Amino acid sequence: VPNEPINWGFKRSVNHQPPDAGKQLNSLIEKYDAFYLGNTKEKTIYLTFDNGYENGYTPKVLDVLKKHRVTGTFFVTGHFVKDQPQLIKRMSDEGHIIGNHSFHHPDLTTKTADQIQDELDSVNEEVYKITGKQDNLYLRPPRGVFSEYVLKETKRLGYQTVFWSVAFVDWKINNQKGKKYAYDHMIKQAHPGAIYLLHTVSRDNAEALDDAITDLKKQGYTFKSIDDLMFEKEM
Repeated sequence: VPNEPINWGFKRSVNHQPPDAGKQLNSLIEKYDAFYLGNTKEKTIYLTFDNGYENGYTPKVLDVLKKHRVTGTFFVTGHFVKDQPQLIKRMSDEGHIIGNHSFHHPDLTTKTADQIQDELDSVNEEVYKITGKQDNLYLRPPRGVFSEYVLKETKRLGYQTVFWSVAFVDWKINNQKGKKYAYDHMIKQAHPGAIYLLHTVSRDNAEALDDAITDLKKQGYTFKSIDDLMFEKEM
């Protein structure tokens, strides 16, 4: 209404400057409740993760975040929550934010309002069964696919749609390139206000992250959460 499919994408950050999705996406983003950047006026980075399934490394990622005292926002699917309740419980117990990546991870633009409501509510329902808690409502569309209609409808349901400004190929299981590949991207693409989208399924991703946080802090970056981002802009 319009329900024209749009893929979240952007020219990567260069020279450590925030990237720009274009005047077209920027407008849509403002029109509804959504963002891909935090406060670009300060040297801050916000870490987010997409979690659809487990490959053995999320516990180490949680250990790394705890070590650095950093808060992550984990966008989870129905499958992930049902397959890994203990990890879901650790995210909650250790101060992180659990975001909604939808139950079945469908292309939301192909779903009715009614369906969308169940796709999102069912994830919170299961998370609550596990934690007895419920975070502020954040949504990341599956495959980054959305439309004006999906934005309008999810806003009406109380969700803040969260995109990203830094992402790389750390989700290909048949070609896990190791620590350096991931670490170098996290350093090179860094910029003020950056919202990083990371996966936790690739070989050594936790170690790369540990090194990246260590060196990004050394550079003067501070890591804040998606809740901080929302509250701080509110003022």
